[PDB]
Formats: sequence, structure tokens, C-alpha cells
Amino acid sequence: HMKVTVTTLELKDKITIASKALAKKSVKPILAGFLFEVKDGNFYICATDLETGVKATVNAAEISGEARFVVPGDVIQKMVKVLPDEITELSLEGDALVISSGSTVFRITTMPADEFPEITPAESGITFEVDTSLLEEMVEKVIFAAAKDEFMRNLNGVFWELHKNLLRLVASDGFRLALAEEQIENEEEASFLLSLKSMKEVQNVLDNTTEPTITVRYDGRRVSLSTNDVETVMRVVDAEFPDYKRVIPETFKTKVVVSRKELRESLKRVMVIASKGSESVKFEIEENVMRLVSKSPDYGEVVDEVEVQKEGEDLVIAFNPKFIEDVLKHIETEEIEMNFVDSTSPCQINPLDISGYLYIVMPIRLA
Amino acid sequence: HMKVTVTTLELKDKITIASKALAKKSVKPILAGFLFEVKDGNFYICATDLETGVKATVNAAEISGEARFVVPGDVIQKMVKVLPDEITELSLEGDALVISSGSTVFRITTMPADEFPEITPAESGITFEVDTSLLEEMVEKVIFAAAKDEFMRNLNGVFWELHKNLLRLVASDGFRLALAEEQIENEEEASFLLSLKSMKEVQNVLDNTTEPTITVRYDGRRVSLSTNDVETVMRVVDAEFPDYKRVIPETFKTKVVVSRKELRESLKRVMVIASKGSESVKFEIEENVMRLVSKSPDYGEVVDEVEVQKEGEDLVIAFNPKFIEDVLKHIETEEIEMNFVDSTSPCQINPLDISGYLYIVMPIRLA
Repeated sequence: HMKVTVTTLELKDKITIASKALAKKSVKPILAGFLFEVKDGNFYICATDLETGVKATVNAAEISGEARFVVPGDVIQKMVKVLPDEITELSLEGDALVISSGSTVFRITTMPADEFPEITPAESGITFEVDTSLLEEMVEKVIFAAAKDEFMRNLNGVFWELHKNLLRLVASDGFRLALAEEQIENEEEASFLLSLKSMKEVQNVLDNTTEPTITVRYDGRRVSLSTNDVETVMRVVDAEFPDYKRVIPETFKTKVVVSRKELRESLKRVMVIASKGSESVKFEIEENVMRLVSKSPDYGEVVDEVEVQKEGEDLVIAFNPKFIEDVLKHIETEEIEMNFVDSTSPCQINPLDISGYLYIVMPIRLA
Repeated sequence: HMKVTVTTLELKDKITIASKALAKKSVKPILAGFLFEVKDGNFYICATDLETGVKATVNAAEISGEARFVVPGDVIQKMVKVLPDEITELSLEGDALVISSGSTVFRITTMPADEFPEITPAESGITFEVDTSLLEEMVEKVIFAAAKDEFMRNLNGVFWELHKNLLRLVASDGFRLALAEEQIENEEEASFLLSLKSMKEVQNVLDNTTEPTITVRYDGRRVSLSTNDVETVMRVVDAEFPDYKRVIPETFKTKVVVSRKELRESLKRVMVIASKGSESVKFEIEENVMRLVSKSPDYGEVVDEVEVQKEGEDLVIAFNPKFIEDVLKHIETEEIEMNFVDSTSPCQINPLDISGYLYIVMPIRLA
């Protein structure tokens, strides 16, 4: 005996929410599956890779019996997205989970749960509530700049800094950096690094909750991010995030104000040549215009000249254009500023007249 | 001296049109480029891979001088799609093509044209005009079923059959077949096979002309497809297209009428399991319903039951579901028919009550 009646939308939502905490195929195939647990009229779906764990309480209409088993993560995810009816019925027949919805019946072979661990929340520590939409926005404005190389433990993630009524998120890959800061309600100071994999689950949670605010708790070792129905717990990265403030310049010698669309389009034009091999654009900043230049030995050259408002010194300075383009994608204002010191110094990019968001791109050596 | 002034839209259109006649990087890098030729106040852009050739006349505002050179195909294609101004100016500086448009200047290294061949049209033979949109539609309704394996010379293409006031196109890959037939104005009988690569250029031409009809001429060895400004010539495939009529059954024992959306959705559900390895769906056709069944040894089973109108015998029969799904994508009616003989015989799929279009899928062995 295990029987569950649940709306298909609920099952789909809870599976989706848990899905980015699953492990890969290798290193415990068991951890590449969801734990389904039915006990005492409660139905939980869990996933973990041992660094992030998610325990989702499923709000069902009927729950009887007792069961604890694992089902393969990929198949169950694909399956729930195509169940055709408003209601879904779950049961066991032999060693199979039987999933019935309308016209369709899936029978999915279960795995043992005896090595699937208990997922427990962070202990008492530092806690705050934040507006769900605000935190989502902050995460999305920085997460792209994190190192994708998991070996770079100290950059493969997003750094959280809390102060009195203030949260800042920072991410970097050593070539560029994104920073977001917003006023919130928070009592205590704290900071921690969460892995990129943990952060993608954070984003997944936020993109799939309708609740107005969420709770965060940090105990020195783990961070819980909780909604009404979903507990997510993440072990903090055991690495020291770089002293990133040393790459954020305190003054400028050159400032350029330029249309975000205008520069994006110019970057696209020069990438026709830059993508061929140089992976470089040289900015020649003059009083009223900036020329963007890219050269490929074997294919050709491009020069594109764009109108700008510029204060300070004329400057010739080179960048990876993809890194500049990534920033522009994440800025929402029509105009941006680019702030420079020297050909060898970082550039700060920010939205015009909007505080709280800033980007740093390191330059490349001039050809 | 070579100078050309042309609208950017014109240059873009003619480059795009010629682009699918280019050869790959290997085997004459020269043939992976466009021929630009300026002579006597005419500007032509050409491309060939020695089986398909395209000669596009560019309608420019100003053309002076004389030049004949090749430019690399990928870069020029990317470049023209991002020129920012209504007008584009072309000239030579050193061994470079200089392309100036608004704010942007590209300088692209040219290659020698002395080994780029003359592209000439088919000789007198069989000729007809066809409505551009009609032929486009016919091509799109069949081309997906062609063999993608170039070694299968006799199936790697689309077969054209002309009769008095009638054109039929056929494509097959040995597992499935698509056929389209429409009334046109045509005097003589003829048939020929054009390669899949040639046919993709045909489609490219049709998708990029605004002219109401196009001309086709066949001389026994080559087929020209001509618009006002663009001559495309293709060498016919030296292979015998199979006697495909032997897989088109003349009668049915079972006919099923079913919603195209309904079956597409059912196929998607069973593919959750079929994509895991079996690549198979078993249809159990009964009086009022059809059950679709897929099984994976290691992951599970799915059964989906859909409402159908069925005449004739109950039947159990298996297919590759991707092949059924491909057909449905190309049918535009809300309802389709599936027509069967035996578990070992082809299935004919067609739109309900629409002549001129039909699909054949061969079954797979029952598990």
C-alpha cells in the first residue's frame, strides 16, 4: 500500500523545483534520482548531490500507505512535463511506480532508498527574509560571471555579503566580475560562498515559487533557503573568495556614455572578425566617438565607429568582446557607462544613473 | 579601379541566395568562397561546388571598373547580415575588398578567381513555369524524408516527375517516403533526381525571391532554376531513383482517423520511454481507440490510449516514433488518416480529405 492522488501541476512544480539538486549519472546513480517518501499522510520528494539537498513537501489530495524509494531523475522529469490530465495518481505495482494521468500510464522501475541520506536544515545562526523577485533579479544579474571550471573552487560560485539592512552578491571568473547590492531587512553581518551548482538550484527555486518572500539562514557551515513547502540546504564552499574590491577602481581617467543597443550592435559587427581568432576588440576612445577595431591575420579587419559622450582622457584599450557583450545582456537601461583608468587597468561598466549594479572586465594586451 | 554602390538589402539578399551553393572548407577552399565579378557595368556574385552553380546579378546603383576575385564565404555571409546602413560601398585597396556601410568598414582579403569556373545554364530541353510559393510548399512537404547519407546517392535527394500539367516530387530514405503532387502548366514528360545539397539551394532560392513564378529547364544532364536576377544550375544525379510505387499500398485493411495534435502529443508521451533505447512504439488498434506502447528494459513502460475513428481490422503494429512525428509536423490539417495492411506492411499517412500529399512509414519488427 502506497497511493497518492495529486494535481499534475503540483507534482510537476515540485519535481521541477528539486531537479537541479540531482547528482550526475556517475558517483551514486542513486543520487541522480529523486527520493519519493510517503509516511503518515505526508508525501516528500527529495534530491541531493551531497552538497545541495532539497526536501519538497507535495500538497496532495489523497495520501495513503508508506513507501521510501528512488526513481531515475531524467525520466521522471520528462514524464511529468507531459502528463495530460489535471490529476495524477501514483501507486506501486510490483517493484514499479505506476503514474496514471488521464489517457497515460507510466510504470517506472524504482531503486533502493537505503543509501539516500536524510536532508536536514541549517542550525540556528543568522537569518533574514527577502522579497523573492528581488533576490531572483540579483542572482540573475551576477551568476553569469562565475567561473564554470569546478576546479576553481573559490570562483565557481556566488559570494554573499550581508550587512545591516543590505545584501550584496558577487561573482567572478578572474577575467570579469559582476556585483549586485540591494537594501533588504537584515540584522547581522555575515558572508559565505555558495557553489555555482548550489546557486543554480537557488535560481530554480526562485523561478518556481509564487510566494512573495523567502527565508535564508546561515549557521557557519550551511545555508538553508526555505519557502512554505520547500527546504533547500547547501554546504558553504570551503574556500576564500578573492579580495575582489582590489579590482574595482576608485577613480576614472576616462568615462564613456554610450547606448547599450548601439554598443551591442557594434560588438556584433566586430565579432564577425574577432571570432575568427583574435578574440579581441581594441577601443580607440576619442572626444566624441569610439572606434572598435578587430583584425584577423588571414581573413581581414573591421573598424566600427560609434557616437559617445566622453569625459577625460583619450584612450586606446583592448578587451575580449564576448565579455563586454555578456555584461550588456544583463543591463536593463538604454544607456550605460564605461569607466577606464589605463590600457592595463580594469574597466567598470554600469547602468547610467542606477546604483546597486556594476561589472568589471579586465583588459587584454594590445597587439 | 572597381567601385560599387549598392543597397545593403540587395547585397544581403544576393549573398544569401548564393550561399547554399558554396563548397565546404575542404576540396577547393576557393569553392568555399563567392566569386565577385564586375565587368562592363554588371556586378555578379557566384557560388558553386561543381554540382550546383549560382550566378546572381546584383542590381547596384553605381558600378565602375573591372574585377574578378573570390572572397571567403563564411565571413562575407556574417558580414552582410550586420552592415548597419541602407547603402553599402565596395571597392579595392591593395589586395583587399573594402566594404563600407555607415559607421562600419570591413577589409576582407581576396583570393584568386582563375580557378573559379564559369557557371552556365542548362541547354534547350523541357521547360515550365511554376508559382514560386507552390513549389516552395511542395519542396518543404517532402525534403525531410530524403536520405542524409551522401553515400546513398539514389536517395540523397528529391525526385522530380513531370507529366502534362502535373509535377510530383518524391523523397525517401528507405525507411519512409514523402510525396507531393500538384497541377501546374507543363507540356512534356520528364523525370530526374536532384541531390539533397542541390535541393537545399532550390529551397534557399524560393525562400528568398519575391517573384510570383520561377522557370525550370531540364536538358537531360542539368536543370536550371531561374528567376529574374538569379540563375541556378544543377547537375542531375547519375543514379536511378527506386521504384517507390511498390511501397505505396493500393488497398487498406485498417484505417484510423485521428487528430494530428492528439497523436503528436501521444507520440511525445511515449518517447519519454522510447528515446531511452527501444526507439519503438507499438500501436494496438482496436475499434474505438488505439493504444501506444513503449518499453525500456531498465527504465520502465508507457501506455497511452487515444480516441480514434477506425474502419476495418484490429491491428498490432510497431514503428519508429520519430518517423511518425516527422510526418505530422509537415501536415497542416487538424485530422490525419493512417492506413494499414499488416504488421509487416508500410503504413500510409495522409491529411484527411486532401489529395496531393502522402507519406509512407515502414514498420519495425514486433518485440
